[PDB]
Amino acid sequence: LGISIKVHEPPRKIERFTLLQSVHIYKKHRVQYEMRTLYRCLELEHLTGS
Amino acid sequence: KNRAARVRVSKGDKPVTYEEAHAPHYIAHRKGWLSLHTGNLDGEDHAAERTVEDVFLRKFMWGTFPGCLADQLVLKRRGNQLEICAVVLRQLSPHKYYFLVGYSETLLSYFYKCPVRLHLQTVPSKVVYKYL
Amino acid sequence: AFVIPKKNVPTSKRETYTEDFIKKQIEEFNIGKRHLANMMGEDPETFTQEDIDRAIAYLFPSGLFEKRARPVMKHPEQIFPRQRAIQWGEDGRPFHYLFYTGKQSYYSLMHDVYGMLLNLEKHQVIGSRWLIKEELEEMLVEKLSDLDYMQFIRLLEKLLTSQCGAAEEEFVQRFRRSVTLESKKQLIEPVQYDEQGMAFSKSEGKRKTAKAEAIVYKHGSGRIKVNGIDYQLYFPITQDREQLMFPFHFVDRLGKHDVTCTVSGGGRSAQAGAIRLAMAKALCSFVTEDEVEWMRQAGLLTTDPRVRERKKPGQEGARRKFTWKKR
Amino acid sequence: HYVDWRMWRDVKRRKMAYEYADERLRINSLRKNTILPKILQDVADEEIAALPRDSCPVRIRNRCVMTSRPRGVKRRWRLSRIVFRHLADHGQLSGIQRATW
Amino acid sequence: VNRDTTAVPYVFQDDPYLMPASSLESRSFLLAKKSGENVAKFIINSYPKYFQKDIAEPHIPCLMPEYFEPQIKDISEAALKERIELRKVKASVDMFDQLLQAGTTVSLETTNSLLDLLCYYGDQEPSTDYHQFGVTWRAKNNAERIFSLMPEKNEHSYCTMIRGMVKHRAYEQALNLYTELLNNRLHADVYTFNALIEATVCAINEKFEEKWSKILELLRHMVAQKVKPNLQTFNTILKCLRRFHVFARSPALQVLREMKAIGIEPSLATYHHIIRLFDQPGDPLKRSSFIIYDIMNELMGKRFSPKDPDDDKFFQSAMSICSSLRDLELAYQVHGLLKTGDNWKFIGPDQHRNFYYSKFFDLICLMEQIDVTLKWYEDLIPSAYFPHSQTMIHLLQALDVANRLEVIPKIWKDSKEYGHTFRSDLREEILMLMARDKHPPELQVAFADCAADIKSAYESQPIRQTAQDWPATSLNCIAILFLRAGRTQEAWKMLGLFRKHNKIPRSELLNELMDSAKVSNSPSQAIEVVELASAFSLPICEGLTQRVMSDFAINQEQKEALSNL
Amino acid sequence: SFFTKLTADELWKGALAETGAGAKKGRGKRTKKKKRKDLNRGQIIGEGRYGFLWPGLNVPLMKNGAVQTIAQRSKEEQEKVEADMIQQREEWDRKKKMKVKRERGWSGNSWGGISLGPPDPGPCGETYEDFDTRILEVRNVFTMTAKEGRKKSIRVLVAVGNGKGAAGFSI
Amino acid sequence: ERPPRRKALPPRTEKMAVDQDWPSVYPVAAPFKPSAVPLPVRMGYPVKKGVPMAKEGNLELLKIPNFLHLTPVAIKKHCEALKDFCTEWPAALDSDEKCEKHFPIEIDSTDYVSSGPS
Amino acid sequence: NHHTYAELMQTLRFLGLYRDEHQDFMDEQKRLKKLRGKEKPKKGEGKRA
RNA sequence: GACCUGGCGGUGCUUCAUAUCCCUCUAGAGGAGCCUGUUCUGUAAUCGAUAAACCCCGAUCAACCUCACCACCUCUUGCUCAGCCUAUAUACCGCCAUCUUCAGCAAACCCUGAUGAAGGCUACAAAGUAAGCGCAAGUACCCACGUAAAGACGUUAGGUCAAGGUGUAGCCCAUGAGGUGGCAAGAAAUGGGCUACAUUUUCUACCCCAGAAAACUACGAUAGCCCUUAUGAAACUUAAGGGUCGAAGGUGGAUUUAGC
RNA sequence: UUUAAAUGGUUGUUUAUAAAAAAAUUUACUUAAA
Ligand SMILES: [K+]
Ligand SMILES: [K+]
Ligand SMILES: [K+]
Ligand SMILES: [K+]
Ligand SMILES: [K+]
Ligand SMILES: [Mg+2]
Ligand SMILES: [Mg+2]
Ligand SMILES: [Mg+2]
Ligand SMILES: [Mg+2]
Ligand SMILES: [Mg+2]
Ligand SMILES: [Mg+2]
Ligand SMILES: [Mg+2]
Ligand SMILES: [Mg+2]
Ligand SMILES: [Mg+2]
Ligand SMILES: [Mg+2]
Ligand SMILES: [Mg+2]
Ligand SMILES: [Mg+2]
Ligand SMILES: [Mg+2]
Ligand SMILES: [Mg+2]
Ligand SMILES: [Mg+2]
Ligand SMILES: [Mg+2]
Ligand SMILES: [Mg+2]
Ligand SMILES: [Mg+2]
Ligand SMILES: [Mg+2]
Ligand SMILES: [Mg+2]
Ligand SMILES: [Mg+2]
Ligand SMILES: [Mg+2]
Ligand SMILES: [Mg+2]
Repeated sequence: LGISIKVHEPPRKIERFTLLQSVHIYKKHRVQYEMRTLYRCLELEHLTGS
Repeated sequence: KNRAARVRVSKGDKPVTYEEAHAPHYIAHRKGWLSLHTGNLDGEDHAAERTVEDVFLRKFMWGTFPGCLADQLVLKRRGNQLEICAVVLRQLSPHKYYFLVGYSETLLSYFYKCPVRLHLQTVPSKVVYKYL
Repeated sequence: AFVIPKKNVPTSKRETYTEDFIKKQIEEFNIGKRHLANMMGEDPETFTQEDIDRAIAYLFPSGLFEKRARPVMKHPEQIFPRQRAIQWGEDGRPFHYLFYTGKQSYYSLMHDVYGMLLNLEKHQVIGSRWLIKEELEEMLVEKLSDLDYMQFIRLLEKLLTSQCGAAEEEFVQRFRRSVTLESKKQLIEPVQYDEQGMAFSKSEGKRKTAKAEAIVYKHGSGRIKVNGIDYQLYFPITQDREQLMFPFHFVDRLGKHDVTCTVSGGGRSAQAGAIRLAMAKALCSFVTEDEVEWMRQAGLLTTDPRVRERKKPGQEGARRKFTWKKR
Repeated sequence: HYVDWRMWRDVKRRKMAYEYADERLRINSLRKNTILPKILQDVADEEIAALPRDSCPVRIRNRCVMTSRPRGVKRRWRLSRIVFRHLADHGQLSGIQRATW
Repeated sequence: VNRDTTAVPYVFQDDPYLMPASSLESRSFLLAKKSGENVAKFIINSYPKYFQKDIAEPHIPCLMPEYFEPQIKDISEAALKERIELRKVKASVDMFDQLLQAGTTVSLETTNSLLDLLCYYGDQEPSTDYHQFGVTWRAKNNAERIFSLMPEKNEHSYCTMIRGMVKHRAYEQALNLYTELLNNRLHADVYTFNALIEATVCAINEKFEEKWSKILELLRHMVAQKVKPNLQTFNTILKCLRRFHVFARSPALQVLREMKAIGIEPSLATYHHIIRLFDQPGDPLKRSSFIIYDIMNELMGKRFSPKDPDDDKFFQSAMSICSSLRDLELAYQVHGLLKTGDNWKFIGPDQHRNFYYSKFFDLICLMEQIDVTLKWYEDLIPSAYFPHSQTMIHLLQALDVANRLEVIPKIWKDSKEYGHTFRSDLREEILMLMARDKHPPELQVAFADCAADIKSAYESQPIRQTAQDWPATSLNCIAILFLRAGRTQEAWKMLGLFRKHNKIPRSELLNELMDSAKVSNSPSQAIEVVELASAFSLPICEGLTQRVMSDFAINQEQKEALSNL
Repeated sequence: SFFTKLTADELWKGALAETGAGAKKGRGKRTKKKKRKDLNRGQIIGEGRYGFLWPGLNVPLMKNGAVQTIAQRSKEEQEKVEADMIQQREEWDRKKKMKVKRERGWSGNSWGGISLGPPDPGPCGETYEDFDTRILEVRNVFTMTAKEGRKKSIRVLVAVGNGKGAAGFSI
Repeated sequence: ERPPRRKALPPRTEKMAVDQDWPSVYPVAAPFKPSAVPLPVRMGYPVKKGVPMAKEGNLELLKIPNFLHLTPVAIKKHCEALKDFCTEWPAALDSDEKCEKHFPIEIDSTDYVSSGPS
Repeated sequence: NHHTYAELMQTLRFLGLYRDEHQDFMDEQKRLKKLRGKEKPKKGEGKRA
């Protein structure tokens, strides 16, 4: 389409949190989950509204 | 010993699918996610409402197609659309499948106020990954 | 008669791939290969396996960490396990005189090497590694024991020790693989020239969370600027200034270079370590090859991998446990 | 059809608190300043205290929407740790995996 | 993007088990899906409470429950208007009566709206989700009773009453009401005049000349009252003029010529009525030939929009005439018009679409080169329609004429995929064509494989539940195809079937069985050939036996052969 | 709550208690050992308590060449369907209650002298249909393991013969 | 039963030519259908002495958001049809400095595309 | 809205369009308890008085 | 009587343990104050965990609510085609502890012991072949290191009917539901943690070249008391800040924890 | 060859067969007449 485009990768964000292993007691034992958010940034330039 | 979502060894006669054979520590290593939406991305909203909807849909489809589902659902959300991908068996007559697809797509579209499509893929029998 | 509940079709049902099945899979790959080239708008006749992999990656993007679980479109010969052919004909007579051993390929090879040694007796390195066990089994398409592997290598070694002809040496080289030895020789950075024509080298250094960039000038008075500040003002602690002296003192070049370095992250000691590494690497451009090796053997060119270990759940620290109570 | 009577009591509290939120905000504003006369602020103190007890927002409890567990709930999903783990360990929560590092 | 020829229509599930495999499954699979949607809608409107939580932004009105019951319970004119808007014929009429008994005033407009509702539906409730021949108009109907009750009757009240009567086949009563309309010196609208034209033609069984005079008289009344004719005025004339098959042709053309002069542009429905009038069962089709050629020249490259309810019936009628004239170039022009712009949407319902494509593909196979016929075969089937068993026979005949019989095995495979595995006519045609003449070894082998597959279909017939029939020609052909390919073992088994089913083998099958035995040089087999033909008393057997006796026959067998006769 | 309902497989696994401490080391012996019943066996898709007839699911889609519309079985008609369903269940249940007459061996509860049928056919299309098998002894032998303690094994003596001189026995 | 159980037709990839117009098969985003994609693609961690699972009934391939509707051929055809909607950037505004001189003010706004009913 | 989910799926079960495996399980158990005599008593007219 | 298998032996020999058994290395706990559990006692006034494998444990959390407790009052087809945190974790699913800081479990066969319970290795080889599971390999994090994760079969009828579900038994004008108010203390003992006893210290500036302090006005409370503020409808109580106050404590008995 | 080192309530820790079945829809317009 004739658009000037440049791509870079912003740094990823990893959010982690901890939960108990057992339903009852056994506090020392945990399960750790995470959600990874990866990024890509498309930078377009000099466009018209249409 | 850990228990979560682990099909335990039998006598080598229990057929398991590929999803049921992989424990939770493989969910981003060997198997993927059964639902893909944006709720759980950083800075995104409405993770809670998406979760309740997914739980309901998996229950709805299990009871609406009793004995037909050959594996777990794959729920896809793109913008306003919801797409349910189900691997079913080839036992129920095609007429009954078409009726249930027209019924479930309409009923679910009115319940969650969005266009819903159901994409069925039929298999002769349950795909066995291994015998545990 | 009490009927013992009979067994169903064997559940294990180990999958065997007959030769006709493989042939049908090859035909499918060739047709699919032409479809994939048609999808991607490329020439069917020059579509390679590296183009197939690139197309499959784009069309079926999978982020699964393990690459063996990702979608694959390879030649059936590379996918399906190599399977031994039928070892007997319709009459039932096996095709090999050593069939009844169960290791006809292994023992046939063992027989061959022994025969060669007999004839040789009657007639009379660093790069190459002896073929490992798992890879020898592949050649023979038979399962071997560790002690079986040892015995084979002992004969092969015995064959090399004795004088050998052209034929015998070629036979051994079938079972020798190539080892590419990594060179532990430091890479020298290019000598650049600034606007004024002064020769300088630039390198990077990392220590814990500190990252340094050092510009070492070929000629100077011994002036080190850290983030635009004189080094003694930037590093008031003596130990930190001793770390900056070590690279230049070790090569007897104190007072002969100017340094402009930028450091960020980490604490006072990590930053001095990161600068020490960046300066040593850049200084390698202005010393002799032998001196670069001495610097490497003094620990001046290695990135220190020691980084803070994470704290585990259910413990006090990375290693520190909670107080244990027997009762 | 709520999980238990406890969840049902929280449902009613969230409903009553919603209905009275504007009135409570208006009366509370009269009390949370030093500008208005203390005589007026004392009458506002009585008026907000006379509102139904279940309109008080502090009485609302974030219970698990699936099991009604009053503790161990993750606010983003509104699920108890047990229910969350059950859905996460089966690969049914988009983008949530076991963390190793 | 373009249509994918390998796929069935997008409405169906794209799965080999769920894809429709026949023309009937095509219809039934969609009807089943529509039934599911109706059941869901029935539940949604039965229990609105469950579907009242709106989580959509922006709001979607179409995805909300529908409420069909009147929510105004007061007895008043304003509350009555609701029941008319809801189309509650019985509730509205009952409430209007109660309103009249109470003595409150009902506006003329509200009364006219009630008459519109009552006249259109014939005082019968419109069909709901859940709770042809003859005149539907009834003398004791609510419309008539209310019409008399009206204190003031304007032009619209009479109009809607006339239109209602004609819609319900009360032609004579509608004409009488128009006479009353004229006695009151009230002008009729265009739509009333269009209904009145139909009334005069259907009412009486007079000859064309009298009916034509009546129609022309209404047109003169229309002009006298300053009423401008619309497109429907002329389309009803042409539709009415179809009963008088050969008398209305020239008059019908005059009506068309009048349209163009006035400025009313003929739609697709207009030309549909004309070609149907001109295309009656006559061998010459000389007039029909001229009309269709001229109509197509006018319509070339014209994008159409829906103007008349009969616009969807043109293409099927145009293609039917092209098949009768057997003009392929004209058919390509008709199809060309269908494909321009958005004209493809006028093909019509499913049964219209199937008829159009059946007539079109049958004409291609007959009148075009085989190489182009096969391209049309691939593009149209199954993506456009599912073929009838008779169209496969036409394609087989086209392949025969072109001497391209290597495709016959493929046609059989496709036929089985399109629901013609157990069609007797198709199975007999394929076998006969394959066995009609001798072919090279490779083609003979392929025909044997197809014959073996056709044989399995005969063996696995679902008609077996009723009765299993093996036609004589089919059996003979299968056996000959096995013998020519060299599967003598399989052919020898067929010899038992002939006597089992009491099917007489042809002489060509027996004469060719000689070589099979001679090459083997097994006199025992040679006698078996003689034994069977002797059972049927075929004259060739006796003369044949003597030749076999000369070539290869055991002495003991020779004596027995003669006595068996 | 609809969200607290589990599937049949989970409900039966809990109720049956086939895997538990009670079964590890002959701990709990219960004559009233619960048996699994598949409750989807006789159920037809589209059949409910209200008795609606859904065209294309519960009933045929087309009748008399015309698409059927939504209908509901009358009260008395639904009663018959419900009564028949109860009768079908009772009949199916009756079949399971029936005890097949087992030919007893030397004693009522003894394994000695009970026929095991013909030996199974060999892999190479080999058959022993002439031979008859009869149990001679069934013993519960035990060994002791470090992990589990008493490990129960079954020792069985069987004889085989064709009745024409060829006979053998094995453990 | 009057017939036997309904048999599934053969997959329609067997009718596809190797020079077809693929964008017509996958015009829009759709789930992976093994019977419509003429590729012997396999996926799944293989068992010992095993191969990745075939595509039929493969739920891992169904979980992927595939790009079969966005092949390079389709994207180029799509963009040729979308050129009519575009307007030309003013040639005068070559550089950012030129943009600032003629248009001193800059307004930043953000639009967020998420998946869901709202 | 647990009322909507529970009531919708109960209506769909009575209509024949949803199979509730759980509810089927507790209907069989409740049926076997009547044959065993463990039936819920009449309210008010209970064992106690 | 004689054996088989296992366990155990203050049982032999040999080789070893790498934060590990001893010797050794560093900082701690047991002494003081305070915080927070538990046990006892107390209260009209929850429950569960409670050698290793309980004791800042279910709780990433109790002023009302939460709540399941107590007192009083009220309701009876009841938010639910009811309900019950009523009994049974010795009926169970689910999720786990533990050996495991393990490497074994094992179908299907074959052979040995005269065809007994059972047993099955020697490589210059003598009866074992072994699918599958675990280990391993791979993968995550910064490497191929390390750390995570993983860790089968079984052991302790180990933990959890109080996450939720559920078998059996029990309650149904009450063992169900709702409202108001209220209890959650310390004679005593004890686990874990926090802050200290100071000069390698205390205060200020600074963030490492300083000035002062340094024993009855020193070091030392996050305690007590008073006041203010924050949140809340509600604070003697929860938190924060200020003022006042300046106590025990002077390096800790037997014993004991962690770290390569 | 080589210090001393006692105790642990009662009863409970092992055998008879396995599994349902179903049913179809039933190939190609428009129109009209009396
Ligand atoms: K022993
Ligand atoms: K201490
Ligand atoms: K302490
Ligand atoms: K219970
Ligand atoms: K006892
Ligand atoms: Mg663990
Ligand atoms: Mg530490
Ligand atoms: Mg709260
Ligand atoms: Mg007896
Ligand atoms: Mg202490
Ligand atoms: Mg307690
Ligand atoms: Mg207790
Ligand atoms: Mg209270
Ligand atoms: Mg309280
Ligand atoms: Mg209670
Ligand atoms: Mg237990
Ligand atoms: Mg590693
Ligand atoms: Mg670990
Ligand atoms: Mg591992
Ligand atoms: Mg216990
Ligand atoms: Mg307990
Ligand atoms: Mg009570
Ligand atoms: Mg201090
Ligand atoms: Mg203080
Ligand atoms: Mg306040
Ligand atoms: Mg002081
Ligand atoms: Mg004693
Ligand atoms: Mg004892």
